[PDB]
Amino acid sequence: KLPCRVDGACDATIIKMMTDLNKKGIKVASVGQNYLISIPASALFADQSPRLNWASYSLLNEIAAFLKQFRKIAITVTSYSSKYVSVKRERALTLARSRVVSEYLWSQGVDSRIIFTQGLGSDKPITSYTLGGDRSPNARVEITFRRAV
Amino acid sequence: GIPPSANDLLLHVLEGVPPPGSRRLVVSGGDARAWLSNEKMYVRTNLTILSPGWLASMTSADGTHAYEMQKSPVLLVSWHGKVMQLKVEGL
Amino acid sequence: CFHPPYNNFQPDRRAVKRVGVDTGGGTVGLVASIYRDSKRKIIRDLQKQDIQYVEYGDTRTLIIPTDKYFMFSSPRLNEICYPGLNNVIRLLNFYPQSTIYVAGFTDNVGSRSHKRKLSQAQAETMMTFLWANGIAAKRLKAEGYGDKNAISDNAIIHGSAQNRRIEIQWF
Amino acid sequence: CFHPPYNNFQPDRRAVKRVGVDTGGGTVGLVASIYRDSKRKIIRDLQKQDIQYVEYGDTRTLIIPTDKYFMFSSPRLNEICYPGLNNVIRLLNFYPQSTIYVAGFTDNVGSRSHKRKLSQAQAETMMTFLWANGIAAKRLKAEGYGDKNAISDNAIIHGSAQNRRIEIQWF
Amino acid sequence: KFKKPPINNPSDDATIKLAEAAVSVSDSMLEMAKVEKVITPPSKDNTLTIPNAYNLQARASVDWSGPIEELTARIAKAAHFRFRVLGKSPSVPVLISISTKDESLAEILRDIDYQAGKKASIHVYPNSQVVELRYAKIY
Amino acid sequence: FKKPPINNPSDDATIKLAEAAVSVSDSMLEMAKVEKVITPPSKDNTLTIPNAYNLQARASVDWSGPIEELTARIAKAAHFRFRVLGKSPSVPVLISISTKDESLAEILRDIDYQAGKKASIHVYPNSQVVELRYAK
Amino acid sequence: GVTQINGVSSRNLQIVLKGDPKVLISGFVNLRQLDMYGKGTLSLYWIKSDTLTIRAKKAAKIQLAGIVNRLDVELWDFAQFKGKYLRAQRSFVKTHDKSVAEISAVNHQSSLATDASDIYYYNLSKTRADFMAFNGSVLDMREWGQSDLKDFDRYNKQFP
Amino acid sequence: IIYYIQAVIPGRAWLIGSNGSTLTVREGSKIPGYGMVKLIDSLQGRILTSSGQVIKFSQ
Repeated sequence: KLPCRVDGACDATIIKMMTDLNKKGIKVASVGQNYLISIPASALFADQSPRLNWASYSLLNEIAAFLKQFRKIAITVTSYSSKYVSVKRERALTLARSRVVSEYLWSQGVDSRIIFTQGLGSDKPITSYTLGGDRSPNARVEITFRRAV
Repeated sequence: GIPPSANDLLLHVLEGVPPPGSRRLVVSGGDARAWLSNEKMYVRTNLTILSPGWLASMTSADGTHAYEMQKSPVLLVSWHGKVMQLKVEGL
Repeated sequence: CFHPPYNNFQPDRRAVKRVGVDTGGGTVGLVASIYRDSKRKIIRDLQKQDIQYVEYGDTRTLIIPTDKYFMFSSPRLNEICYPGLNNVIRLLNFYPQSTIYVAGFTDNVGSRSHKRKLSQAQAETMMTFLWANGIAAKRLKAEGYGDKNAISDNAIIHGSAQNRRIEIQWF
Repeated sequence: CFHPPYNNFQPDRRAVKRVGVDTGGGTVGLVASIYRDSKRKIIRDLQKQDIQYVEYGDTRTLIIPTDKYFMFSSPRLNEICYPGLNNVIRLLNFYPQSTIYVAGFTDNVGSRSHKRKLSQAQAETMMTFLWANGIAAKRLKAEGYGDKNAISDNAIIHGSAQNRRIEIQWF
Repeated sequence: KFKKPPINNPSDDATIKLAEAAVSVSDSMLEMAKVEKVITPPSKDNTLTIPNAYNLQARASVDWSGPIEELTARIAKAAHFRFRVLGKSPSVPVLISISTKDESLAEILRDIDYQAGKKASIHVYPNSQVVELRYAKIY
Repeated sequence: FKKPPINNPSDDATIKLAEAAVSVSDSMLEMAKVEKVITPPSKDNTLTIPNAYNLQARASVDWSGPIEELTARIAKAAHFRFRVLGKSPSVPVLISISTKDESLAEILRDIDYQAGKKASIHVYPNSQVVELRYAK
Repeated sequence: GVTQINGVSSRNLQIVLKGDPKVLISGFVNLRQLDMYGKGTLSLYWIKSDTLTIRAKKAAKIQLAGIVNRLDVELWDFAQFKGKYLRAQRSFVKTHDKSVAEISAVNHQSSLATDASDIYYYNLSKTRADFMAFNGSVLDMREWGQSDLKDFDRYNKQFP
Repeated sequence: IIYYIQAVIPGRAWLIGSNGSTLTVREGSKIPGYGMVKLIDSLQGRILTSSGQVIKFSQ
């Protein structure tokens, strides 16, 4: 009569969508009990504007379906971009991008308590090759959480 | 008419030793223990009891709670900001 | 052949033995050598052992468990697990220009000074083993943290077991 | 083709795609185009979605439900229901000289200032969506009323649901 | 064909009865709040006690139904501030219930401070980067 | 393709229920704004951090008893002098400090907050002394 | 040519430019319309108008400050409108390719950016409505450290 | 009486009063009821006076 597992969750399904996201190009990493999802900005937004494409909602649905498989308390969404005009414009752009991404994620049914959003601009790059625009590898959105129990 | 201070059996409940002469109850859905001695439950858990109401309460040094309350087959608790239920059997 | 205690700190001539025994083909031995000397085969062998590799951007990180690669509650290196250490040296040989950081982490059991001293001793031992295989001393730095920034929960058994580790980072 | 988010506010070339796909007849494609570009077909399409059209004398009125064409308790426009908005623009393109009045109405639940502010915000959002598609700013005016002059009873569920609306009148 | 625009999903009479109760509860609260505001006009705002600064403008959406201390510690840790507690915590716990969407951490702290009432208070010192929770001098 | 919210009020009774809940929450927030009374930070009667070099050392205190003994031990650990001005009552002032890693100045601030109107703690750093002053 | 005028008090003014002027006017001007097709720079110090219609075609620099009841701005390409410190109750702004507008709307704001254009606001209006077509963008561009900063309401929360 | 700022520029500001009378204020000038102006802020709508109060925008 008691439940036998977390409802709507399967380890084989978790492995399947992890492999599928890694083949598509969305970076999924797990160290200990911490989980990281890294998405390039070109696969979500337009050329340096906080407007989502219409075709990125399928990828956002896949990310939400991956996120429904775990139990968690807080999620963090952080945005990074590249240098275009000044620092105020890129910080505002990253904050708007994180706001829109977390708005759609909260609209979908993730069972979290708190979602934090920040945009850091271009303060923390991961690659010294900074020749591209939104095609650069260091223009991205990062989703971090910790699996609870 | 000074009211009584507390029940000193909650110290043994805090340590985890059941009261003498009591019987065990089965708790499902969370990390909690319960005993029944004199038609009252004694509950040892580190969660927060929300709905049914308790009569006496003690707290340990590491954050464990001990409650004295009347019998009920259900408990409403808050885990990490989320409200859920615990099932009590064997009453 | 190969000496099991670290091959006397000599560069192992692994390929010539296989291409000399695969003749009684030379092209088949060369194909086997160029397959087994690849970086992905070294990563997959380290994956068969209990050592984790993480690459993100231009930074690479190796995670090594002290519970299997050290003797218990000591800074001594466990000599039974020498293929993992040899594969670590083989993987680190592919980047001859980067700087190396090694860090030690333990769980929450014990005293603060004991945790700091044990982590520092294990970090010094791993840094010395890296130094003795050819890596220069100016490219190395070791640090031991306690239970400062853990990656799992210390209130559960498996999560506390996952927290005792050695981290190797390079650019 | 067609971009689902408002086609980048461009006039859609609907006829040439149909007469280019119905060739492998040109006359059959022209007949289909002149049928589907008619005013009555647009009115019946707006009847297939939940938008009501009332013509009486020389004044025309469109009734649009906020419960389906707006997100809940927000002045945000629901992007899923874009064919109804595109058909509204297509119907309003037939009268390039008239003036437009848009009004917002809610039910009786809430405070008076809250109802007035929500109606005003929804009216401004609908007027801005009309303005961004080509209609000049001097032909537009938006006003938000509360529960002032309702069309159904607010003491019943369906009648209270019928009262939350956007009214578009033109001459 | 004759039609009228709002055609939604079919409704349940239990939800109908709950809505009929909730409307009367809502306008009773509206009348009582109006009378209370007319009798007692407030004169001070908690902007002075809780000011904003940089990296308090990161945003959050929260649905929390538990005690105040863990949520305040999580907000402070996200805002990169130190956390301080003053006073003795009461035996009956101080319970809060927050359900918001996409607002700033200063506004979150102000709503938590207003919902705490006479039991606890929130102070923010931005020069030392300290979020402080103090309990009331009662019991 | 964009999806609707799963817990969306697509029902004509659930819409009314949810907007009634929103109005109730807004009215409760207004009532809380009316009833809450605050103090300005200029006249807040709480001891500030005396930011001397000897008072930034960490400490680990577990104590539940009189204020004078703990304050004397804190002054000895901070290498200050300690003096008392006033008269001890029949019922002593009881505080409770349980911290693992906290500065001595913050411990003194928490002691002064928990003492209330009965006693106050003053710190003089030029002539390094801690004064415990009772209320007449 | 350059022009520096200190003090104009007129109830009506209409300015149209066709070449490359560098003109600044001080005083009190009830402006009504403005069209630029050349390479002009114009700055007025104080205005008190009722309805302004601004059209910028090729490369224009306009700097206004004052009180305007209703403002309409059309930028076509390579045009910069610095309508900061010009508080408008009603604003309608349309920007086409590679043009920049910086507005200060107060009550009602309606903005459209078509393609690789930038619109910036500096005040939180009571009603905001922004639209993006190809690559344009509308940004908040506020301080984040001001002690009296205002948050979004139920009636202003629009997600780009 | 009380004053509110109407428009602001680097260098000077435009003020409106309760009676509807306009005023133009410099960095160094005297206005009635407030005293001496010591600072004019352009990024934020603040005019600091010698009496210890700030003229801001209307609400």
